[PDB]
Amino acid sequence: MIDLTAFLTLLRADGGDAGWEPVTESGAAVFRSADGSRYAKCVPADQVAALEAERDRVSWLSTQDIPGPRVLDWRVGAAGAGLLTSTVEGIPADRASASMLRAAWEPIADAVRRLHELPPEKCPFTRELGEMFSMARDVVAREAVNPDFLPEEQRHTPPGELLARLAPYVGQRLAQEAAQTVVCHGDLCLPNIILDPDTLDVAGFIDLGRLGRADPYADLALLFATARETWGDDERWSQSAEEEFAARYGIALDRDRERFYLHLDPLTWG
Repeated sequence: MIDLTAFLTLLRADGGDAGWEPVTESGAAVFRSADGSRYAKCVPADQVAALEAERDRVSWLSTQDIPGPRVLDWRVGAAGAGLLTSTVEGIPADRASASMLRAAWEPIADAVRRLHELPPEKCPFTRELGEMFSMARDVVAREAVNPDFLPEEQRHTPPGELLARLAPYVGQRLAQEAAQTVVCHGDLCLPNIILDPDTLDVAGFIDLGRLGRADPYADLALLFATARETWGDDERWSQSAEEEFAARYGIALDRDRERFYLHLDPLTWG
């Protein structure tokens, strides 16, 4: 159960009459102010370090010339913590029509490239494969994988078996990551890219709690898979979309490497 009352106590503490309401997981909850201008993410006591980690990522990114939220407040008590941030105004890219996403496609490549050009050795944060693979081992050990996050064809397969398909390739993928590390967003699905509703450029990134060094495919795999849902029955475009993104961003496609991250990601949540 989501600790609604404890979380709303934190959010109400300043007396602003902000009309905080939940909008949307493992005890964490996201709230929005009535005017739409502020968001809050709250977590129970045992998740505070992960939320503090997110706070730090948002605040650091605000110094990096990459568009994203600002931290407005950080609140803690016995029942957990709340992270209050500014809204990144615009339309989440998963809500874009296919033609809108197409209008934003090169702008997204360019905005992601800029993020991925931050010098990775200067980033305070990591989401490298050894950490992520260790997180998946833990989720799988806890039998906590949500099969709805898996690719359709995997949803009826024991997650320990899915993990075991990836385990032999950790070394190879670590070598690729070492050779081509970037500062990844860390959860680069379409919902986390906000588009300007008039220009269809990128307004900013949200949900930065996994930001850090990683192979760029940790991001590109999720972006491409979630955009494939938008391209739908348009087979001519769905067959070309990724090649053109890659050409604009400046990377060679590597489908095995992409698929590895596509398949790892769902095992890491929960």
